[PDB]
Amino acid sequence: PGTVDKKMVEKCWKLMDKVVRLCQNPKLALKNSPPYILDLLPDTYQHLRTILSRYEGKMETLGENEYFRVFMENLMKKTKQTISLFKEGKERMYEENSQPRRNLTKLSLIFSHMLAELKGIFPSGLFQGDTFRITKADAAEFWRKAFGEKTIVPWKSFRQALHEVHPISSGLEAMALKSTIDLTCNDYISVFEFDIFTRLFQPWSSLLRNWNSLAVTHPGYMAFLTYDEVKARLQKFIHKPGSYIFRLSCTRLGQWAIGYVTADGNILQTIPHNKPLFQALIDGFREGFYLFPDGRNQNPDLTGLCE
Amino acid sequence: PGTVDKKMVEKCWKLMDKVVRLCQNPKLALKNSPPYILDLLPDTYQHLRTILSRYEKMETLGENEYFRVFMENLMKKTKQTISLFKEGKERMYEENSQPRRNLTKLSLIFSHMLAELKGIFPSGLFQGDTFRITKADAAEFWRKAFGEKTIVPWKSFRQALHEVHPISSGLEAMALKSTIDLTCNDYISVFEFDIFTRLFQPWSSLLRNWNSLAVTHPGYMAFLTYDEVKARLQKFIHKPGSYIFRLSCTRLGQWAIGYVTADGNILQTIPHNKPLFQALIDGFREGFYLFPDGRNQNPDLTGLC
Amino acid sequence: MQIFVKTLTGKTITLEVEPSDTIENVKAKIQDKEGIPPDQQRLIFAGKQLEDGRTLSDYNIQKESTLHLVPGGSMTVEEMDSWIKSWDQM
Amino acid sequence: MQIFVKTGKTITLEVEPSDTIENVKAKIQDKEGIPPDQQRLIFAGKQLEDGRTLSDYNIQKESTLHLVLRLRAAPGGSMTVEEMDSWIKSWDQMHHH
Ligand SMILES: [Ca+2]
Ligand SMILES: [Ca+2]
Repeated sequence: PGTVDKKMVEKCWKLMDKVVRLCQNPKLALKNSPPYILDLLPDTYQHLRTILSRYEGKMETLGENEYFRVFMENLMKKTKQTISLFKEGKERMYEENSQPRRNLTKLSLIFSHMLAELKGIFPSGLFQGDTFRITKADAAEFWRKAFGEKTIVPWKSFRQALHEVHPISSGLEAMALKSTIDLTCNDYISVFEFDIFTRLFQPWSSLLRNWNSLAVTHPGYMAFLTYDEVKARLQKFIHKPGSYIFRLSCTRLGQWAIGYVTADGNILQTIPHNKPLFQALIDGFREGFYLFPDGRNQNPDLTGLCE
Repeated sequence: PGTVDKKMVEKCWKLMDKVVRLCQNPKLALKNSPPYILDLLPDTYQHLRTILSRYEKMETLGENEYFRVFMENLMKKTKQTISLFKEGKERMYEENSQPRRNLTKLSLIFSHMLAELKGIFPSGLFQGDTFRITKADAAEFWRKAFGEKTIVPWKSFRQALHEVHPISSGLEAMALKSTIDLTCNDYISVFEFDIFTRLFQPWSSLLRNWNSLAVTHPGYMAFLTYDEVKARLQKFIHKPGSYIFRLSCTRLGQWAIGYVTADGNILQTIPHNKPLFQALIDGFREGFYLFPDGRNQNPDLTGLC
Repeated sequence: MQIFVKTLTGKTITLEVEPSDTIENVKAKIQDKEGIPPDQQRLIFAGKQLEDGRTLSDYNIQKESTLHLVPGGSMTVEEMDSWIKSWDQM
Repeated sequence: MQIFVKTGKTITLEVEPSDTIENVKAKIQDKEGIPPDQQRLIFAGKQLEDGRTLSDYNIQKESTLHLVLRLRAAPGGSMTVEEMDSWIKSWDQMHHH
């Protein structure tokens, strides 16, 4: 990760504008719903302009910060990816079912995550990474013992430190995990990505079992969806009361949301109330609300995850 | 439960006829693919006719325990279908409707019932007491628990299985029953047991295999036709390595797989002389079976080895 | 014999049952007619919640009887749904 | 540094001698879409290993590597993939009435 200066920021800014102009092609018909790249990139620009404003006169201090160097490096790469995606994709960028368009959708989520991370670490344009409050006490004590006040660590270091407390059984399991926790796809784990992951897959004591049971082996899991997409997905099961799905929100990272079909033909969305998601799923099945994940007749029994 | 005289077979035939007539409604627009209730009910009539002619004593055939249970379920299931149409009214002609969904479910059950009857009466002659369970370890369990029996009540089966493969809760037992009780009659026949232990082999990890394939695997699609497998994967035609796996109502006890190739084709195959989960492990390692139902995360079934 | 079940919307539904039918069988009949999952159903008759394992003649429920079909600081379900919807405001 | 890989339509990728063999198969995926695990890459009579780097194989600029798609196991007497697919399709044939 190389030192950042004004020239690099100006470079990234021009690359972001070209991605914007590419995404303004009317042949794209980009949906006005999150993640919305036409807002995210201008918002990333405006937040970077704010950070620089805070560090005017101490620009040497901002440019050596490890988190910031890794971030700008990743921002440049992801914009170059997107430009190249349009170049290689040609007319297929305008068929939604295409590999290129699906990859644009993936990159729009990544830009959303990067902006949320950057605002988490630079709340008002000031670096606060070394004082980031990790939400779950057990997870916070893990990060402090292993990494102290560090804001970001290489993936290999994170994997090694995690393995000591939660063994990772195989390189296969390791790459599946990295895919879930490395939200910004930069081969680092920030304290922010760690906070999100451990909020989603609490309690810490069974972290990887929670993650496998919810993100890998559960057919009701839908990854990132909007509110509207939850309704559209359940619409085919509108007359099967008890059909349900659960999903992530790119506007509220670290939060789970649930959608379910009522007995009277309505789709409602809710969150787990003061309890891990798997407990809400266990309770919802027993109470007759969450019976058929994505409409399916068989439902994972998460009861084994309780202690 | 009760004995089966000729009058009862004639009642069932008449109920089947009324189901056939209800399902001949043009407004239904029944899909021409299995399970096809308009073939399955006449085929069921015909095999029953065949059975009756093998026994021209009818006292003997009417006392047979499996045949008593089968005929009771046939009468129950056809009456259920008839009520479904009367209760469902015009909703029967809307595909997303609970009535129509239930008709689809019943069409599969009639398919399973005919397959089972033909399995127990292969040439119209009762052969349940000599039925050959395919997997050796499964057969030894059935013989030690049930001897030469062809059919046992669910409670008896659950209790015998729990002695060998503990069932942890009432919830897990009800989920298991939903998978193995194909004909939905609260009994387990030796035929249903054969199908289940073929699908969820090896016996040494039976319930773990069942949970990992039919409950907690998003690639599992339960019963689909070949055409329906292509339709499901069409969304992911440009995502090589997307795959699903499924059951065939025409070939019970057989797994089939569909996957997207690197060149935009959808191919269908079966596990080659190996449990389904080993084919899934191998297919992931070789780059063919990467994205179950297009999902980025793929269950790792290695722990089952 | 027939009995009646009054739902929360003021709807009276008519079931055909037997005195030996369990409360679980009744809820299954209600699902058949109304689509309500049995675990979402609570039945009340003559001041008592009806238990799943017990029968109709256990509760002395006769022909043409009528049964009734039925967190602090929390959001209502509608308020919760509206809130989640607003997460996606642009 | 640059190099070429050959459908028969030779493609061009930009890499340094320090990038690993896994990354080369990734750059192929950005252009051909093939998943990396199905990709087999030959360089002068041998199939390179996903571990050893480009400098670890003496790959020089303007060189060429042949791309061969890995195939599903073809044990003796197996059906071909098309025969297997046609068989499964015929499971659903019907003669009505
Ligand atoms: Ca990261
Ligand atoms: Ca059965």
